[PDB]
Formats: sequence, structure tokens, C-alpha cells
Amino acid sequence: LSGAVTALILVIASVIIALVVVGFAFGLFGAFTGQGTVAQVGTATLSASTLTLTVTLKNTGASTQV
Amino acid sequence: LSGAVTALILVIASVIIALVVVGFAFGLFGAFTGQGTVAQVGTATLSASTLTLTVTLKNTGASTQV
Repeated sequence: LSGAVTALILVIASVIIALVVVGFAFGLFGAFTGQGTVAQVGTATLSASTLTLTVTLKNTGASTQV
Repeated sequence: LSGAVTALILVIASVIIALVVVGFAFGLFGAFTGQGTVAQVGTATLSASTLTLTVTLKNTGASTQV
């Protein structure tokens, strides 16, 4: 009688664990998609007297830092 | 299951990198176009007593130095 009890306990535990793993995978998807993609969309201007960089940047992801 | 996760991670990384490269290429275009083109538009006069050069220059790019 213990065999079937063990079988169902393991079945439900395995289902819980598999659902956890799948949720983590889809979270990884959503997190890597919106991670932050920064590129340049036009020439920069480097003032050499004051050493100041004026650059136009395009960022279609999360708000990152420099 | 890890295979598809790796595939999407690499796909998004590759897209970000390719966009960076393309932005850099177009920035190079814009930068080399307006780099500064200086030529002469008339005869110069070289005063030999004072050694002074009076020259008419045409510059259709960035403000350079001599």
C-alpha cells in the first residue's frame, strides 16, 4: 500500500518542481528581453578644451547607467 | 529545456550587438562627412620683408587649426 502513496507523493512533488522550473524559464525570457539596448544614432561632439562629450543615444530597454 | 533558453539569450545578445555595430557605422558616416575640407580659392600673397602670408581659404567642414 505504501508503493502507491510514494508514487503519488513523488508525482505531485515533480509537478510542482517542473512548474517552478518553467516559470523561472519564462521569467528569464521576459528579463533578458527588456534588459536595455543602448546604441548611437548620430555623431558625437567631443569638446577638447573642456573635454565634454555631447552624444545622442538610443536606449530601448531598461534605464541603465554610464 | 535549457537549449531554447540559451537560444533566446544568444538571439537577443546578438541583436543588441548588431544594433551597436550598425549605429557605430552610421556614426562613422556622419563623422567622416563633416570632418573639415579646406582648400584655396585664390592666390596668396607672401610679404617677404615681414614674411607674412595672406591667403583666402575655403572650409566647408569643421573648424580646424593651422
